[PDB]
Amino acid sequence: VYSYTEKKRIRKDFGKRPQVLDVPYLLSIQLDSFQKFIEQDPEGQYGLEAAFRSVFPIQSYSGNSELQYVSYRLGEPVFDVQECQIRGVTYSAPLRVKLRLVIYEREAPEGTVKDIKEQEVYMGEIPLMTDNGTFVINGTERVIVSQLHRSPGVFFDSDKGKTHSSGKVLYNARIIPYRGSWLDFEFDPKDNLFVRIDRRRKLPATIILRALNYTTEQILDLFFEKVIFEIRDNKLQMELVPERLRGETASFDIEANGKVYVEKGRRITARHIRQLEKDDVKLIEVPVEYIAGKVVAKDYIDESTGELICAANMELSLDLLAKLSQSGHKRIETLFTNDLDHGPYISETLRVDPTNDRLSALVEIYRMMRPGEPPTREAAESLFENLFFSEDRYDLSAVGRMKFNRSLLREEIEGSGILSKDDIIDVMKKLIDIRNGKGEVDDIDHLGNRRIRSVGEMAENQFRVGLVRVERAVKERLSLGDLDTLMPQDMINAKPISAAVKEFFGSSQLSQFMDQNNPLSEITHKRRISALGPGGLTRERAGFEVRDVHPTHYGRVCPIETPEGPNIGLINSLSVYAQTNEYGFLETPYRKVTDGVVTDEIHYLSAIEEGNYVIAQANSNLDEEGHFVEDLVTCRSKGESSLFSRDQVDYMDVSTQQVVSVGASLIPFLEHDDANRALMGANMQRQAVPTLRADKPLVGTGMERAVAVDSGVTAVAKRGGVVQYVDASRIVIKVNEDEMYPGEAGIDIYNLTKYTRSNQNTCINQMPCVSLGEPVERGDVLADGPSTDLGELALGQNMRVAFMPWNGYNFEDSILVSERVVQEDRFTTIHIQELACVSRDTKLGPEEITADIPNVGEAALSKLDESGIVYIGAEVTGGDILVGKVTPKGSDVKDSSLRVPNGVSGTVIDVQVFTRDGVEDDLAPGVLKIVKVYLAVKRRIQPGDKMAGRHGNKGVISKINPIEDMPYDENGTPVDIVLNPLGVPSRMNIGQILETHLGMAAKGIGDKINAMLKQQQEVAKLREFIQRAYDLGADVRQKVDLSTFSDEEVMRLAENLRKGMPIATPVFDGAKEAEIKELLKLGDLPTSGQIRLYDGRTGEQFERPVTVGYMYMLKLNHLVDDKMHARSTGSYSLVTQQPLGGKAQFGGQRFGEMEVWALEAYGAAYTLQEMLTVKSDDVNGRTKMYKNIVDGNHQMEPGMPESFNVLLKEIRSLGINIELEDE
Amino acid sequence: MIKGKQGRFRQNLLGKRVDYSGRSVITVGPYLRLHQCGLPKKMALELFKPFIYGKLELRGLATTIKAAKKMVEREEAVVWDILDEVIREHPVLLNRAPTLHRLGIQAFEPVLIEGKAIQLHPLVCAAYNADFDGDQMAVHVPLTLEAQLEARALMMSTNNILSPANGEPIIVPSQDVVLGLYYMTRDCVNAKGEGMVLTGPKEAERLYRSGLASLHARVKVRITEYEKDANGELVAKTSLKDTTVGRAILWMIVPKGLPYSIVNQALGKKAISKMLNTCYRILGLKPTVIFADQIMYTGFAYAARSGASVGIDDMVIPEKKHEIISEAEAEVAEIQEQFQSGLVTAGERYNKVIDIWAAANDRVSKAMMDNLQTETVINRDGQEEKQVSFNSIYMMADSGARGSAAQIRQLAGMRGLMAKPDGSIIETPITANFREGLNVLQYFISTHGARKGLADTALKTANSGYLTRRLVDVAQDLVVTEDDCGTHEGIMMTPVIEGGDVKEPLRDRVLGRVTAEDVLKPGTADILVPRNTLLHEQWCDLLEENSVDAVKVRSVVSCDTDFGVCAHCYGRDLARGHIINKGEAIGVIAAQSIGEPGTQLTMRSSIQVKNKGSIKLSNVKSVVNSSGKLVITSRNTELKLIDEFGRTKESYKVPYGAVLAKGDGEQVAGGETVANWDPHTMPVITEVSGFVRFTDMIDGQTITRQTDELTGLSSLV
RNA sequence: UUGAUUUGGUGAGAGG
DNA sequence: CCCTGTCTGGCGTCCTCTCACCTATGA
DNA sequence: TCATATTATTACGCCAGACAGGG
Ligand SMILES: [Mg+2]
Ligand SMILES: [Zn+2]
Repeated sequence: VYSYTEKKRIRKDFGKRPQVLDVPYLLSIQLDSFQKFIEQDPEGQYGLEAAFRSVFPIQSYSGNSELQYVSYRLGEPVFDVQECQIRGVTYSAPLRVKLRLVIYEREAPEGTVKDIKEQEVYMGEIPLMTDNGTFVINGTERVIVSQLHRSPGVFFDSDKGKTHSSGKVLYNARIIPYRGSWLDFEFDPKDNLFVRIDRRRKLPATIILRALNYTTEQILDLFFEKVIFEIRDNKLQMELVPERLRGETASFDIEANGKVYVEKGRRITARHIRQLEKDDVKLIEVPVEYIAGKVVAKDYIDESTGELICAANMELSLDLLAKLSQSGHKRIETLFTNDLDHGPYISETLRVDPTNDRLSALVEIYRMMRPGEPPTREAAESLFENLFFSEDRYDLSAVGRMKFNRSLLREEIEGSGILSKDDIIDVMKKLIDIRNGKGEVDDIDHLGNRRIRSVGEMAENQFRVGLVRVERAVKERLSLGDLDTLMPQDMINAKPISAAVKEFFGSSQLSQFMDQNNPLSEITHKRRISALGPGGLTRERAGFEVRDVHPTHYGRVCPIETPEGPNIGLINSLSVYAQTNEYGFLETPYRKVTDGVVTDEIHYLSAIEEGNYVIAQANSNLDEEGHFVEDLVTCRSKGESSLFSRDQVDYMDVSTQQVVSVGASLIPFLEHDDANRALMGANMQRQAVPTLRADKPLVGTGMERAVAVDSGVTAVAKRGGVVQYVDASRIVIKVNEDEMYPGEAGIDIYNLTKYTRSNQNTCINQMPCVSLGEPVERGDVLADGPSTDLGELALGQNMRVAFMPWNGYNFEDSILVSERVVQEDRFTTIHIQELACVSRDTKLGPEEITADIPNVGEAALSKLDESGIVYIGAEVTGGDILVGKVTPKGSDVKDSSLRVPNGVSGTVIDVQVFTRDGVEDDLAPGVLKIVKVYLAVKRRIQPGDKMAGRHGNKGVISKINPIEDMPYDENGTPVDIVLNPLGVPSRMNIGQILETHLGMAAKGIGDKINAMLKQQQEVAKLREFIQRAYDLGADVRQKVDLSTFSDEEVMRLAENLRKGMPIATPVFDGAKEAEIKELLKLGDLPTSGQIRLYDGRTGEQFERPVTVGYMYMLKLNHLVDDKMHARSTGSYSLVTQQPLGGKAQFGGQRFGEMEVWALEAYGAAYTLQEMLTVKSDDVNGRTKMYKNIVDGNHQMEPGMPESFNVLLKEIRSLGINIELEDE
Repeated sequence: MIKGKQGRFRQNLLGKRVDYSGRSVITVGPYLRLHQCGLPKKMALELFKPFIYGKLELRGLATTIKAAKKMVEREEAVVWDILDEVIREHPVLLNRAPTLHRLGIQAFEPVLIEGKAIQLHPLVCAAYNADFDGDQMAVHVPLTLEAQLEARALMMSTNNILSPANGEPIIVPSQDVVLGLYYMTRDCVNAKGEGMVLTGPKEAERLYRSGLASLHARVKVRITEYEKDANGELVAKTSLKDTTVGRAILWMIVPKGLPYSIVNQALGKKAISKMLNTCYRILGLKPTVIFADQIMYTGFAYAARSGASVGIDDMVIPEKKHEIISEAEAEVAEIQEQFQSGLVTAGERYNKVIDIWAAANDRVSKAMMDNLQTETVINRDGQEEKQVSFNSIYMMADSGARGSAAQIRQLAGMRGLMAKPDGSIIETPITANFREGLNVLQYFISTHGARKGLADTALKTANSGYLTRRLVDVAQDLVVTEDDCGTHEGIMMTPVIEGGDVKEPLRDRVLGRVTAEDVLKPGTADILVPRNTLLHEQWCDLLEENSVDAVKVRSVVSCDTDFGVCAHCYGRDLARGHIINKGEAIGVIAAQSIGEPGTQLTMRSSIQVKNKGSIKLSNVKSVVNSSGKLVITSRNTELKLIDEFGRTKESYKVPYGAVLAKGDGEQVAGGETVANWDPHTMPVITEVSGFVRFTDMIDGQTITRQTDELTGLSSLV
């Protein structure tokens, strides 16, 4: 069964693997994030309720009044989205917050408040999201791009090689909170443990232990195990568990029980450990040279004399043993400092420590954190107890506590947001364990260690900034509060919240202007994962590994769609099936595989879960039950693609599109292209302009439907039914009764957005693709947007392309185009320019909007009214007048009248005017005369434009040939576009050839149907040929149910197929070559894909037959009459005497540094002298040169450049006396 | 405001913005001669406004300047003749935006274009590194008269036909034209007009055009090659060459002095480059310019007539490929069955798997390379006979147009063992090429390997540019300022030899550099060349005939000139045939020529002889052992292999105390081992014999007793 | 004597 | 007193094009 | 409108060059 615009033109779908999970809604990141931000969600998480339950109830410092919270709300926007874009306002909503002030008496923690008051106060306006995932910030339509940042929670990083210049590794450990102070632990090459807070000075780390009220003995209890020396009959014997001797040299005689176990000289093996455990050896008598290097654990005091024997962490000598033996402390606890495993790092750090108690530890930490200003008991204790341990200024979130408990192998995952003693001690213990050998480091590119921020999280953080500023203001007003003469808007202020949230949505590194020239480009700018932004890395610094693809990107981030240039791999784009985890990580679908039978249930995993399991490959042959047809299958275990058994796997990939994104899964024959050319192909495919006549890719992938629907450029029907079709203004849909509400009788009236400006000056336009009185279903499309054709996605157009060299006109990457491409207007795109004119009151009275234009004669009053402003629609070009806008006293009158820029033509499509109340409306103040004029240039195609296919084959269209000179085959049809075969062996993008052959076969079927329907046959022969065309070959998913198309839906389908039968070649499970040959045999075309072609010039055959087919070629928006520029003489800058830069400023070319070196490389001394003195800077030289040229005397009078005298005055404006010496 | 990249020096005084300048997208236009470029009419009327004003005021059409500005603001019918009369002999400087060396600013003559795109002659593109994928170039106008003469006499595109970094021509025909030539001058074992006889190249082209022969059909023609064997006199010799039709048609374009054997071969890209190079060395500049244009025209025309497409059938899969993959799969199965039973180590397993996949990769490449290089087997008048193939991808590879062995390997054979970003290789290769489909995991490993390359180029370019900046600011001053420093010192140019075959010959190092003292002929005490002669190609051939050892030649670092470099101690001009002129800045062209290839560079037992010759030792102090093998008492001994002629062909470094199988001045055989040592055991060998005493060797403090475990023969350690 | 403001500076994206 | 970690400064590619956004206070 | 005058984040990678510490 199919829907009714699905039976219009059903695309022949190759593809063998049955898909189990349909594609999710492609804008779900933006929409789910912002629906989390604004939603009335009780239990508090997450949203605006989390912000209000953190900041409220505010109580002042015993001021006996406590403003509390009830509920919030967002009213209607005063401006709907269209008139909001037209006017220039934000698309926002007012945030109505109920606030309940209760005010206490004296001595009421428990007492009832003396008075209440409550009102629905107004704080800020928050910008709502449009239904397509965009904002409208100040007239322009912007997009917040989801960030990719390091997760909160501990990270054990190594930095193995570069420091110390000696090959000795370090090991640092960063506890990254979501909000607050950063705590890092780090070794130094003396093997001492150092703490630093917020990248400040370096403190030896155990001082933080001494700041947590730990004595030295408790610290040595934590990080060391005790070895017991018992004072006995002679020589102070030792308790010896045999584990401690692992891998060391026997220094003494190891004997017990009257038996010599191990003699001196040999190392202790594990067999000797087994001998000591079998022989039950604990107590052995040691020599006095064994204790002469060990370190005491706890303190001991001489009992009778009443003084100290030794402090804790003191090494022992023989006379120290003579001190402690004669006193009466029989047990001696020593620190086992194994050189192999259990290193003495804490103990040597305690030897570095200049402190002894808790108070001096806090004084040293306070002198680290805030220097100069004195360290007193209260101040240092408040500092250190609010560094990590208060809920205000330090908060590992739920993500942070999950990562923090997971990296320490804790059992639980939910806990308190602050740290504790035990958490810092566990981070130090795991760091020491990593130094000892057990456990390993973490990598930072691993996407289980890399969280995503999105729109709701970022706006919530900015809103929390605004709320803590307004609670400091409420605490300000309340202690100065007199009652009862205030109601809660003398306390609260709507200004800081609105200021902060408009600061983020207007001027941030991620709230950025939407790439809007294409439905693909909208839908792939909204699905973007940037590594940049606040708190993340920068473009010009890092690095090599964060720019590189890591094995956790499989199914989360597209491997091949990343922009080339200065930021590669920082601006990653999200995969097709990848959702976002509850904590913000990237979870991708897999199919749960209990045993041999691969089950059709799906189950989502992130990269810290994908490592443990064994996950299969998407295309592994399984037949009729889910059993893998082989006994061994390629899977990947822990980021390592390896071959495993038939019955070991726990998950399988869902579908074979899932590695790549929605930009680079629209490329058919992706698997035959190179990776580089797929990258260039996807990045150029974002850049296509919408043509005037949208044209249905013959070789698509079937993902065109989901992109063209899910990006909101087409008018998808909300409720199904029939149609009334007034449509000149709006589609009117009568609703079927089952989908129709009992009250609100109701018929749906869709607004078509006609010719208007996009963000890239292209033309967004919707056209109805349903007739009058025609059934439509829910979810069906009604109006085709820009670059769409019956709900599919038509960026460029499909043209007949020959691969051959043609007389040099397609030399490096150029492209030679017939005249049939430019006669049919089949790339003639439509651009729209907005031009503003204002008549602000700068000085000497206000400016004026009158046709009575001066000096200039009846060449002003022309495309305007009888007395002012461009009339409505003519063919205006360059140098015309649109809005007469000139003042008197500015003879002394002048011409600021906004005219048409140089080089452009067009038709005035629209004139908007919300001018200074007097022009003879709704807008803001200040600005007076506000006249916006919308031109619409129609640019065709010309030598110099840029076209490209989908595979990375760039081209600048070189010659626009006549129809006659084209290479025609023996049937008579010219070929449209000639490309060059030499690009194909080097640039290994062989997929454009299979697209060429399969598009040739598609139009072969289209020509066959066009013959069977033009030379008109009764519909039995058409339905037989359509059935043969839709069966065609191997086991596929489509077949068709064609005998249920009522003898008319066969004919309407065959009316929509006579331009070529559309073929879906999916991404990695595409059409094989034998099916291309078999489809080329169904059409009457030659099997090789190659036709003999004659030459239009000479009429004689090209030897060695050439390839002709249909490639889907796109017109990119790098048009040549936006790049052509020239300057002889005009205006310059102010500070310098050199010319201005750019095209919108009529400026000249920067003759840079390497061009000066290139002229020095020749003998061009005079060319360089005029290149930097006369042509550029020296004012007397250039006026004398212009007069010398127009007299007919090519001679320069050089002089000295002005910018060098600017250099002299800037150097001389220091204390520097730079001069110019003798004649 | 002073310091930094955006201060006054680097932003307004060294580089300035410039009037009379323009910028647009480039395109091809192959009808051009290589001294002229296409320039649009709109840019031409904007850049030449003052010349048009001066011309309009000279004729008398208008009066005041205003009238002329209204005339060209309206663009009447008479200013286009004014524009064609200001263009005519007035060069312009075309400039591609990343100019790295001096060939990135070249001066052309404009030819006006209906259009909005600069038409740029194709050969010149290989100088600019300009493809046509969206590139843009700037035009600059030489205003004054000295600047027009500098654009015509120094910076004209006909004057830059040799790259200044070396002697190689930079107007080499790039990609379409070498395919047109390689298809034209080739042969097949049967065609139309096999073995017929032709009275000249004119009727060879007449037989190709009328439809009576084929472009490649072997044929006796009668060609008249002009060899200039006298002193500037061209002597005609006419003969019958057994050649093809295409070689005669291409002989109609070759100038007079070149011999016929420059076109008698198949003419790939190296052969057409040395064709233009021999034309420049013999016939000079003007025939080489006009012959470069005629090469480009006939290459484009017969590449158009060739119809050399690319198909899906052109990438021939080897029939032996699947059995090679199954034999490799059986081998990894044997290695992993040993790994389950623990017979072998893990590193040796990884090494054995990478070795068998490298061997299977080489075998798949040889299978496809046989299956492409000789696939065509066509009969002529009887039994079959084989030849090199006319497969399209094979001509695009063999011609050197675009493609190599590796790229055509990845389109047909397996695409190797791609490496993960850890730097180590992956043990499971990508057994599927691009004609077969890559599945998902194989494409993901491929994306590892290609993302690393894009990140390397996009970060490598900054260091390459900063290297060129540091080099042209250390050079910056050095100007050829004398004609002879008057010295006798200079460095000793030898051929360089690493230990394999002789890498860079002496003719590459002492080409065009003036000798320091007069080179003795290798026989005895002869004045072969004098002591201040430039060594051009004729002198270097008389050096190669006499097999001259090494030349003491004058180097720039030995120049005695205060504040500059004299004209002899620099050498040849390199893009001019003569010595460097008094004046030409050599520091800047040298700094650009070192730093310009910064993009192409990357960023991130005993001795076995190969040839058969004579032994010689240097830095040697040796002694004969008891067995006879001459051992060496010097660490720094150089073992040279000198041939029977006198030049040095091999060199090696032999350590202190090695077992030499041979001796001094001896003759050996090719492949015979002549050296042996143990680097893990430093020999403490002697000079004389006698008895051994342990001086200051006491067991317990100095040395220790470690009796060996598994052997029993102890040693005092 | 016949007319006028971006360069300045930041951020984001793109081309070669 | 000669090695020595450690800290502080100083580099990090040219050319071009499009867009938006710009200090608070205050009797 | 017309003078008043500066605070609550961290996440580069060498590579010279100068400086207090200690055998
Ligand atoms: Mg390019
Ligand atoms: Zn000299």
